[PDB]
Amino acid sequence: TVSNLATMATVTASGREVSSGFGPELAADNQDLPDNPTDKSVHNASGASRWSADRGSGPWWLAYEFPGEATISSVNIAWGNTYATNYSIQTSDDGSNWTDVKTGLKATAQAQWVKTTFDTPIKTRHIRMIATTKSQSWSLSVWEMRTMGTISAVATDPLSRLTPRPLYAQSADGEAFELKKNTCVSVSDGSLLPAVDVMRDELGTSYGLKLAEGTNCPITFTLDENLDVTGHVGSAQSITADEAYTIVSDADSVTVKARSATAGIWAAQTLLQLIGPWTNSTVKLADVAFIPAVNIADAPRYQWRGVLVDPARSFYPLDEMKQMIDVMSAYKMNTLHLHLSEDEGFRVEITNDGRADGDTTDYTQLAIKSGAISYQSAWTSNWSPAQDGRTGYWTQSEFIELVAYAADHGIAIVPEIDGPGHSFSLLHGLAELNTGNSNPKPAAGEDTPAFIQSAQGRSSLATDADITYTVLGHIMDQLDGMIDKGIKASTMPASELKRMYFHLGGDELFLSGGAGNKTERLQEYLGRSGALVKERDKTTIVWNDGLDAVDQIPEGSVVQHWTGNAANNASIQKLLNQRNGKIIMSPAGNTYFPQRPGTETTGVTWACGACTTSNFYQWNPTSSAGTTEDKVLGVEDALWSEHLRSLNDAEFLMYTRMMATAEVGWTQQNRKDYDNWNKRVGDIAIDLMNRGANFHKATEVTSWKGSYAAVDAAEQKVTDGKVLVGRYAEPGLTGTDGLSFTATYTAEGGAVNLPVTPDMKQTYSQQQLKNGRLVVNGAHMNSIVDVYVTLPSDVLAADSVGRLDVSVSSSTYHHHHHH
Ligand SMILES: CC(=O)N[C@H]1/C(=N/OC(=O)Nc2ccccc2)O[C@H](COS(=O)(=O)O)[C@@H](O)[C@@H]1O
Ligand SMILES: CC(=O)N[C@H]1/C(=N/OC(=O)Nc2ccccc2)O[C@H](COS(=O)(=O)O)[C@@H](O)[C@@H]1O
Ligand SMILES: [Ca+2]
Repeated sequence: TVSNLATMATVTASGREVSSGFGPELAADNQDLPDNPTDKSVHNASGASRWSADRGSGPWWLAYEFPGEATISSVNIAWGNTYATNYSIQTSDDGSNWTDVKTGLKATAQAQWVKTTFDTPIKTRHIRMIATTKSQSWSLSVWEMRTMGTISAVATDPLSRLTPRPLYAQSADGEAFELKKNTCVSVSDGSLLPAVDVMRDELGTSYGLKLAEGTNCPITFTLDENLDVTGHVGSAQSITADEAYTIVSDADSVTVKARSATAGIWAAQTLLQLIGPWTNSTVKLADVAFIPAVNIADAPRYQWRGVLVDPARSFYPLDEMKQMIDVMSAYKMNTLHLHLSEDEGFRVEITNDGRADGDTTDYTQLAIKSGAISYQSAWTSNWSPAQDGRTGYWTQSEFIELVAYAADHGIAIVPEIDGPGHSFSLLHGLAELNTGNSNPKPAAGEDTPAFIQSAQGRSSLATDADITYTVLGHIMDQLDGMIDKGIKASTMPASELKRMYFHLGGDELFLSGGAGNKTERLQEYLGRSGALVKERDKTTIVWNDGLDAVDQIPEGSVVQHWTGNAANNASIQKLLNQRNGKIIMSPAGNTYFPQRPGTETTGVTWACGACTTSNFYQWNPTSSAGTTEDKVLGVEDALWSEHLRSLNDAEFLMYTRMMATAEVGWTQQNRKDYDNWNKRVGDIAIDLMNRGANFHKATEVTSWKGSYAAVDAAEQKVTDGKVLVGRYAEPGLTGTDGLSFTATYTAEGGAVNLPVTPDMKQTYSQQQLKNGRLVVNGAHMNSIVDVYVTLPSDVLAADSVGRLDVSVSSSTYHHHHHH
């Protein structure tokens, strides 16, 4: 049973003819047309039950806000003596961002009912008529907009942004918690200060929040090694309680309990999402930050939630690695897998300190010789950038700082030194490694083999030579030492952050050719290498295509699955079922970021054609592995850098598909919903534009939205009356002309239109090609719009009195802001 929901709506319009009568609300009073409605004396009676709109260029719009979720079957509009000749009906969840539901609507006569039926009733909190053209110069006339449907009295859910989707979250009773400049934070333990620093690094710049450590503060962080959220874990659900946290907030207090220092950071990242997608603003905003009153109990399905980053094909400087860590942490990723060595590079300094007795190998040449090679454009005849890979390596100091920064964001480092294949950087770097059955051999009297095309995919370390395992052993110790120095500096506990795993690789031995005995090479190498890991009290990881050595690697070893169907992989099932192993899932088609993110893009096509956010979201790692939940550690995205030459171009591939993997890592199988996730991307995107992080503007995402934030104008330089008062964030702007910015000045003395200057440093571009080859940084997101007004002179030097009125209008966005 439907009804005209107009009578309980809060009505807004683009404007109105006269302040006296003909107000927008008179479209919403559910009154049947009067007798002789076309008569000037009926239509223009001072009390006629119709909206008379503003004049000017338009567009003219009439918007209803419903006290709840409306289910609308149809919209019936009784047009007056001036009718819309072109108009649309749009919905909004937030009241600022409008989506077309029906376009190409026309009235064709005065006092005419035009009925728009939805083939499926639409659920929304807002509906609006927007008209571009009308039948006369007279104000547009609406006797009635009847919105026929049912209302459900459900409030807006301020928990609706949280990604990943938490285990339990509900609104709590009362007003939200207001953050003031002096709001301090109390911690039960010093290992929770990294959680508070994460909040401080964002809220410091954005809202001017010091968040000083204090005693008896209204925001508390309590470490509780027994914190129990299993009350919220259904029979069909599964968690890793070590990363469990609860948040209970109200108008006076925010109470965080965390099972670990790691979960403290998770709790912090949830609070930052709740505050909103402007917390990473680079300018102090004018609006106050709120934490809504909520009740959260959260923990991740999977304990292993990672990204493989490959600097080996193309180096990433430390500052870029930090920028990836920030966004990994923001989505509660807890593992940074460093593929440090390849056929085309070694990316970390290894010194000659603390070698075994008898070991005179010069390890300094590894970085010196193989840090100065990279992926070669010329050895591709495709779309790959004209530029070779970035050369270089992290010094020991930088790598330690890399570890400390990861740790302070709750992310552990897992090193990979890939062998016995994908090992050419090791043979090119160390003369001593060129011995035994190593492939290829150096040329006559050359102590290292040449970096030439013929080496790629044919590398093998000497699986039969002692020196291979001596050198491997020394690299593991140096990595070990630098990671321990990294964690120490972090103040995070070694007991959470020191990941006792070493990744040996074992993938694609001799995929392009080589010297034969592929299986014998694998079994010997991963056997002996496996023992190096076991003796260092670590668990071995190998790629699934290395499980020729399934019997040789230690009991309880881990496979990282990436190629084929793990569920029907005999060697995977034997390791899981016969050798108490475990699995990390990185099936290419769901986790490999170089797989092109869309059919409009240029990139790798073999896994799916385009592996979209659907391919990254819509899979069950445990079912895909064909094993039981207990035997699945979790997941890893893979950033392989054959074709990657900048952070910007990496971020294009990483985002927002990484936020899908984060949800696969963390959220319960039965709380997964792709459409629900898809809806949350718009705010994810607003936060990314604030971070200055790039992302693919994927066509399957339907939640691309705009957002306005007032700037704290008192912190801004006035230059010639001109000052930054606002910022507008929307993915995909090729310019600002589609937006109309207006501002008015008034003091407590003297109404005056101020000149607005919208300033967007950069426009949105998709991938650009030159001579068939990807241009580096071709694909980039438009900037956030800096909204400047020019104040008059009389008001350039008037102390603050001056409240400002800023309006932003597009076909798909409207906001009026006031402070
Ligand atoms: C404020 C108002 O009522 N404006 C309406 C209007 N203005 O015209 C007059 O009121 N003028 C007038 C006419 C007769 C005697 C004395 C004065 O006319 C607009 C056009 O309406 S229509 O001809 O019926 O199409 C109307 O849209 C304005 O709201
Ligand atoms: C563990 C891993 O992924 N190894 C390499 C890799 N695997 O090779 C393939 O992708 N195989 C393949 C390629 C084309 C046709 C048929 C099979 O791929 C990584 C690159 O990933 S991708 O660009 O998304 O393909 C590579 O960097 C790894 O060394
Ligand atoms: Ca009416």
